[PDB]
Amino acid sequence: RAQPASSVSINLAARERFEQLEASSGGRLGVAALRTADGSYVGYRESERFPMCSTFKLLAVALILKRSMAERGLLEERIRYGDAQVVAHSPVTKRHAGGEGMTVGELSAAALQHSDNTAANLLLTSLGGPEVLNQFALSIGDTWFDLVRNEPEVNASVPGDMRDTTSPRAMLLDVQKLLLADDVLGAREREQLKAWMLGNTTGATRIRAAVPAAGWLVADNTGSGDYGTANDVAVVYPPSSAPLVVAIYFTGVTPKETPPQDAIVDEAARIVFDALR
Repeated sequence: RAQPASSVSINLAARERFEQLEASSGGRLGVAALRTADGSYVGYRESERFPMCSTFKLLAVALILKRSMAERGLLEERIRYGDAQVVAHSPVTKRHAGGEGMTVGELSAAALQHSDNTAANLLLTSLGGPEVLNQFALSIGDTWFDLVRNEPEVNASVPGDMRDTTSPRAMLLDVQKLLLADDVLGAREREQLKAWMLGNTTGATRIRAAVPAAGWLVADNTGSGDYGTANDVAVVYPPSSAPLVVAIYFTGVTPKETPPQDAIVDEAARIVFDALR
């Protein structure tokens, strides 16, 4: 797509800042960000593969929402599961194992608002597994998304492992297509997906931490993993402005036990907001 002349210059200036941040970081940084009003854009390693961690759950919930347009009551279907299926970082689903279960819509909310790993797994199984989700990615024009495992193994983020990866640009394009265009999801479904992502509670140290002033909203999707891995993909709603789309992936710090480098994602988002101001 086209961009204003200013965007070409600003992207070069942003790239120098991203290079310096990455050089300090111990790892590898990937960014794609778009100002939808005019097409201004910044990219850094935008077509490299990064571990998705649980950011795959955006496509999983989107596919279920697409199917719910024809399958009435899909979101009300109840799924039951045992304690043995409750994996790490499952703050909602751990309360409803056994006879009670959760509906598909409740699982979608838990996955998108609390990064509930078991919820993501249950939705992935419900839709038909990783290969079916990859086919959905391809159907929306995403040739990079490549899910192989489920949680917690997807979060392993081993440096050099290309399984369970996507690119920042591919995810940016997916966020735009699923939330800001009408070719995949209907208007009510886009609104529900947006409402779930606006209510995410796991993003306070990432893109949300970088917003420059009060009055901004962020509809995001985080992922976290081993080797310092911290990701955040979002639509950002600035005051009196058309939306921005921001996809940040960061990974690859040894040792394995390095915690997600949220502060790097925060700073990358600050560079983005400066470039797109």
